Amino acid sequence: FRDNGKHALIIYDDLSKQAVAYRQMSLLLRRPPGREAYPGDVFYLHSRLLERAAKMNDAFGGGSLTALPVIETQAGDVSAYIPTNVISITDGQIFLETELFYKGIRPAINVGLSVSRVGSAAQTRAMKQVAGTMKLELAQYREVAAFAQFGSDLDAATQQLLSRGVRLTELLKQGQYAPMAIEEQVAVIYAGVRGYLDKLEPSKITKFENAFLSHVISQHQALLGKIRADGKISEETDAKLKEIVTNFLAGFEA
Amino acid sequence: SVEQEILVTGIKVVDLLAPYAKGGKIGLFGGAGVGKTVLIMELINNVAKAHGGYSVFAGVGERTREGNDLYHEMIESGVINLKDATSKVALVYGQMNEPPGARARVALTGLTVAEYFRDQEGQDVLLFIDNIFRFTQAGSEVSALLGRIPSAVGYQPTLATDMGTMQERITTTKKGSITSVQAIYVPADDLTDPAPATTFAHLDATTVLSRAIAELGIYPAVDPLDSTSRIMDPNIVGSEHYDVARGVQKILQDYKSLQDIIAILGMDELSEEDKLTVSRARKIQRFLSQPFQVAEVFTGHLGKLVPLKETIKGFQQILAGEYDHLPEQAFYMVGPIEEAVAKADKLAEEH
Amino acid sequence: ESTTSEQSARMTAMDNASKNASEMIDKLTLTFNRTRQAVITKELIEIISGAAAL
Amino acid sequence: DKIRGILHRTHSDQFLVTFKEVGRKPPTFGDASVIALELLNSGYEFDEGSIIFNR
Amino acid sequence: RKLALKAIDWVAFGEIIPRNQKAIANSLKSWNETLSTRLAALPEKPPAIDWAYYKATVAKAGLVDDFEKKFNALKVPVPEDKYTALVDAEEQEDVKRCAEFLSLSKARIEAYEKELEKMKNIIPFDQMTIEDLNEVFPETKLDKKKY
Amino acid sequence: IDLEKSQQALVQKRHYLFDVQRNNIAMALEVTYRERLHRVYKEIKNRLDYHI
Ligand SMILES: Nc1ncnc2c1ncn2[C@@H]1O[C@H](COP(=O)(O)OP(=O)(O)O)[C@@H](O)[C@H]1O
Ligand SMILES: [Mg+2]
Repeated sequence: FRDNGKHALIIYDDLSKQAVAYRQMSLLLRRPPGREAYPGDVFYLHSRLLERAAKMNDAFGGGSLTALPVIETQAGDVSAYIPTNVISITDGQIFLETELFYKGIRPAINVGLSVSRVGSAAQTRAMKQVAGTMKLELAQYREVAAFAQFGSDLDAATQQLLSRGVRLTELLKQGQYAPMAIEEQVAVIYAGVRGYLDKLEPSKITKFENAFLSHVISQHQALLGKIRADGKISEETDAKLKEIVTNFLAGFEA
Repeated sequence: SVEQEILVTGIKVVDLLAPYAKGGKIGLFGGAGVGKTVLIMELINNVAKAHGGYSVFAGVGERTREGNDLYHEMIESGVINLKDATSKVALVYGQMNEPPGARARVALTGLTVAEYFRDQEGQDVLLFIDNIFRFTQAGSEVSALLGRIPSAVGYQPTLATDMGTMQERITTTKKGSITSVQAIYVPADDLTDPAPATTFAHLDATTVLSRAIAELGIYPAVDPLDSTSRIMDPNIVGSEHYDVARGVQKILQDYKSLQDIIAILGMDELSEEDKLTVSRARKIQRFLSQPFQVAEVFTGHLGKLVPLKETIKGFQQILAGEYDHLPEQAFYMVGPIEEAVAKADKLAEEH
Repeated sequence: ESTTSEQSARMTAMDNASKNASEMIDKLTLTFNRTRQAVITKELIEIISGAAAL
Repeated sequence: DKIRGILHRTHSDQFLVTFKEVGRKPPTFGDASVIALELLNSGYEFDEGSIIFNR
Repeated sequence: RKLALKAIDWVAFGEIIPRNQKAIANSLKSWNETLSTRLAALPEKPPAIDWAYYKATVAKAGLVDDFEKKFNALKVPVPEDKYTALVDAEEQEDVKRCAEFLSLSKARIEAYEKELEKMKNIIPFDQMTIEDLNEVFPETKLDKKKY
Repeated sequence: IDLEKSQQALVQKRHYLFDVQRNNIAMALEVTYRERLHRVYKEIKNRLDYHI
């Protein structure tokens, strides 16, 4: 599909069971072992599989291939042999913890340790504008997360930084098998990063969101066709979205 | 086969947070001396006499004494009958006095008798296996004389292939169904050892036992924040059971992060709002412990069996706050929530 | 006066309890790093000696 | 509290009253009136005294 | 099929103002959002029934085609519209009652407007009268003004 | 002034919400007729799926 101008996606589930099925073949063929009885060429096994993912240019067709490998650590130690081979080959990691899974954060993505080194050059113009401040807003919250357990004698800026960090977190939680659209995603983030939620109670942020999304699908369908097709969010759509979340927030609690 | 169900047992920790399933592979983890043989003796007590079809017990590499306390606790309960043709249990035994070439072909002999009932007949079969770590270990002893370089910490190079060659016959096909409970020894309390940490791919419901709970007196010591299931699903267990299970794990995990403050500050210097989420969590820890039936000679207490509809309704009321007027001791080793207040008054009068 | 005398000594006595807990946290980081290397070294010898005698 | 807890052994019979829940919230003038009122209407008619504190 | 439009459910239609009955008006907008998504779940036209492939793939004939002959010429009668008229009937009586403010208070507007005409007349000259100033500021019977 | 507009406020309020009650019940018959045409195809698709 990459050779013929099309696009593709591949998922290896999982690559940490290929290095084990290859170690057994080595030690039965009497090859010299190494660290944790892996052979000397387990780096050459995973490198020439992930380097086949490429973004071709227009003279060859314009195809692509995207690769998502899954790697299982043991007790959260990424400094093992195979969790350090595949980390240094690829671009960025998504680090799912087990502590956040039981504290209510589902999907339990830790955004403190997750990176991507293509950066913001793969986001659309609508998503890039709102999430650039959200990434800065959440990163200021994780500095002051250790003051939440006993904090009431702090500055009003610090009480504000805690107040936005909890409510931005509730927007990030998501049920299973419910994938959204980018035009619906940018609207929910726009409702939170502007300041339209600092008076709503932190337990109601989930109920407010499922109510607000079913509204704008049926009653504002002509605005979510001018962010899908436009790609960016203009000044005309900035005012048009502004009275929408003010109309819904006014009469909401019923 | 692809269909999923729920098989009710009667244990409060198991049915609430990690439900078992008909025709599904179940695992019992934990170290040495925490209760893997007793908890697998409990499911022959509850499940095997109310079951229609037959049952097979394969004992692989355990003490030869404990194969006699099964032959003498199954004659006096009438499951094995020595006088006619109405018995319901077969037994296959290769214990820890055998040569190590014979502790690695007994588990293949257990699931050969249990394959006859599923295939040549059509009945619903159970299968209990204890222990199954002694299938891996008994192949790591004959290995170096067969001419093989060792892998990581000392196991054979063909570790995850002959394990996966036995564990693909214990399945539910379109000709029958095999429920299977297995006890899995974890060596010196380390679930990152290569023998227990590759059985996880073959199990639907894992029940991780723990020595840090058992040394509190909470019995059965099942870790709630480490046990999973594939049917903890609000489309299968309903939306009322689902928001109760996650409501218990959220208040237990938030209780863990509060213990780091009490070590420096103290209990009394906390606020009144989180002096309540501790006291709600401590009543949830103690309410999970249930007096077993086959552990009467340890305890002297009686055997309780709480149904499924009562386990949810017991835990809604501790979370909502309908029992904030009782001390913690009123829930220790009780059955349903009705006996939690009858035990509360009987402690009061002796002041 | 007494609630100012007390609230300033809570500031100092919680400051030396984070210097002494960060002075202790570097000395256990070196011992963790000597012991992390010594286990990769030790279980590498057991594989080599197991293959050489075979 | 921590005055009474230290002196609970040697001088448990020379206490008059003890006032707890002090220092969580900031002190005010009403709490200086609650203490000084109960120092009078106790039944102990005294004639000198002294106060010790940390200036 | 058939589908008619509606008006704006923006300001008036959620502010019906009952006796503190904002909950009943909130439920009125909640039915319009639910039915519009249920109308967005299914289209106006259903799928088509291929008849020719039914004869060959289900070629055990007779029992297959007799159900396909009876279910083809069937009819689907929709539900009745008996409650559709009586709910629209009470709108005709209340709309005749809602103009009572436009009927009764219209004279109350002009009487207040005529009161602004005579109020200009009374003030007059500074030194005007001792009885024309005795309309706004009051007088009474014996022993009213205590102070 | 404030009681003149109080006349006109209730005559634009009432005619909006008395046609919302026309169209909130109008959608209730389309979605129960569209699901009547759809369901009669569903229970004849079961027989088109069974005998194969
Ligand atoms: N119902 C129970 N609850 C808690 N502990 C138990 C129970 N039954 C037995 N034990 C404890 O478990 C220990 C080991 O029992 P057993 O299950 O036979 O061994 P293992 O799990 O190591 O095979 C015993 O010392 C006993 O005190
Ligand atoms: Mg045992």
